[PDB]
Amino acid sequence: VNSFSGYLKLTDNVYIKNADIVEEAKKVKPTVVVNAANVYLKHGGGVAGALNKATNNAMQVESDDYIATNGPLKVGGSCVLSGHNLAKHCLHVVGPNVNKGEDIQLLKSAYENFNQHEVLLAPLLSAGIFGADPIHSLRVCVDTVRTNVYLAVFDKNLYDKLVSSFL
Ligand SMILES: OC[C@H](Nc1ncnc2[nH]ccc12)[C@@H]1CCc2ccccc21
Repeated sequence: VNSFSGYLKLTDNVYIKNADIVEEAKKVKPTVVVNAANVYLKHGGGVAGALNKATNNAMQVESDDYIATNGPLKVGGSCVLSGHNLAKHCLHVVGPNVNKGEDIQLLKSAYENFNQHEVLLAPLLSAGIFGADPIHSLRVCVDTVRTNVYLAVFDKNLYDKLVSSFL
């Protein structure tokens, strides 16, 4: 039993809600919140900008030190950093940005990172300003993640579309 509230069960291990991941994190303080990151951990907009702003830019400061030491992530890759005031940990996961010309097959690789964590609060990877088909992202999530994932989808209209079209 966990403290996630009001989620619609989709499969054995995947749950979904129409919510801002930042607000879900502020309320639940999960062990792991997933950021929809880019390879440079430059948290400008979307999920990343919203999470970072909620940390008063501490996420960005920590991320800049990470990159200075380790260099960029891979598309499809991840790193674990602090969750600051939002969660114990933040799993920064890089889904392909098809507006940047990146390979959609890497979306499965991106979701595989979730399997290293028993429970996660996560956004829909590669959706939104990352440009991919959100129905596709949800399908890849369900078919790839085996651990318990609570998906927060900000946009009400797309949430309604995601639920109504889910197979
Ligand atoms: O609603 C669309 C959804 N954005 C969010 N989902 C949940 N909490 C959120 N809080 C702020 C935004 C946001 C998709 C998922 C990945 C991504 C990256 C950039 C923009 C949009 C998106």
